[PDB]
Amino acid sequence: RVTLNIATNADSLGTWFLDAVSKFTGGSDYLVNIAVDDQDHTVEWLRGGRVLAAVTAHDKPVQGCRVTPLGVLRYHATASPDFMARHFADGVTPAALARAPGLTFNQKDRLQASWIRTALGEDVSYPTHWLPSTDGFVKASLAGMGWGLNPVQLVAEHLAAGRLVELMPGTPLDIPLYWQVNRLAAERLAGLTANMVGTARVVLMPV
Amino acid sequence: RVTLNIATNADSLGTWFLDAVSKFTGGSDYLVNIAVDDQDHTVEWLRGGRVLAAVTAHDKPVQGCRVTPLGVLRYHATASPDFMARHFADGVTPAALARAPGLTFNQKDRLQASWIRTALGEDVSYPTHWLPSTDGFVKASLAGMGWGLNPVQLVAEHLAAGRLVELMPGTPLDIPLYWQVNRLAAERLAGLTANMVGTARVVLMPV
Ligand SMILES: [Ca+2]
Ligand SMILES: [Ca+2]
Repeated sequence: RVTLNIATNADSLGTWFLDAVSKFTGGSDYLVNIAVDDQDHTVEWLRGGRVLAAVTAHDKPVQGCRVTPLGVLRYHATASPDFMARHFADGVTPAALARAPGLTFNQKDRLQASWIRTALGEDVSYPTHWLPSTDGFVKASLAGMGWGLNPVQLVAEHLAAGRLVELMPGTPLDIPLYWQVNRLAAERLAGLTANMVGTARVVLMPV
Repeated sequence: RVTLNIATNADSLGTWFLDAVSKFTGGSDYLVNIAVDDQDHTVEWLRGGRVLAAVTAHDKPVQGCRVTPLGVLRYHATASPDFMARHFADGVTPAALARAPGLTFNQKDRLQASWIRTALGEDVSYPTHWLPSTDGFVKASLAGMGWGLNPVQLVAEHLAAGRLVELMPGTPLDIPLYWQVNRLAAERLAGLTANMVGTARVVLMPV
């Protein structure tokens, strides 16, 4: 069998990516080698031919690559009811955010900072746990350990059930995603592309 | 707040680890920095003081560390019914395993190889997808993409419902786990230890 090297961000792997990839592998003989990038190396990997294709938040064409917008991955800033009670008893304020334990994926994760900037109109430096795991983020949020930005696909049911609540309802953070494919592999991998684009169309918000 | 550097394998992070850690953080002021090790660097990290404590399959004391056995993480070799139908129509045989797509976490993941060795009494080289994700492994198994070893905690309900089946019923793979703590931090972190050991007692199989 031929093995295809493909990159994805963790949050897509934790949601929709395998749903797309499995549709493709189910109808072909290809194997996949899935590289998970959350240190922003995808552009270098594409340039160096270390992967042939990638789901990335990077819009800008790696020179040569074919680029297709996939839609928007929406995140909500969420915590448990007990977390809110203990840390935001008199609201989500800059003072409170300076003391409440956040969740941060790694040193390149700007989502909580961005959400604060947008929600409160200023930057607040927040104390944080460090948790480089999409599924771990959700578990930590549910367990009352911290607040953080989680993809809507992983928290919609929890929100509906009241197991999580939004720090500030109606303040989502949207990250557009792109599918980048090495131009020399693109025709060969048209089936994979069709499955990525088609699956993202159903799951992500439209561009 | 003081931040505690703690290491875990991915499979514990995907199951019980945060349940233990959150009990500890809920009652104290500590923050945690969770390093996920699946390249077998935990021993070096402990030696270098880069983490203070770790859940690890390594039994052997890093010189100095206090070591407590936690119990056994049991895995089952699982695939979907359609996977079994397509790839193991006339049984799980060496010939079939040489052709069926496996799932392998990374180049250090010996679990599928070990399971084969044990189940069939010989080594078989299997084609594989590469998928360095605990939650991804389960999703790929459910999606009919490959077979692989998954922790029982993540597949028990799927097995009961028939969404997954065991390649060979009654052939689990057991990995004992250990909690290693820097001796100089151990008393200070006794509460964390109590929560790790107590949680593992409920979730893992007894030693
Ligand atoms: Ca996140
Ligand atoms: Ca596994």
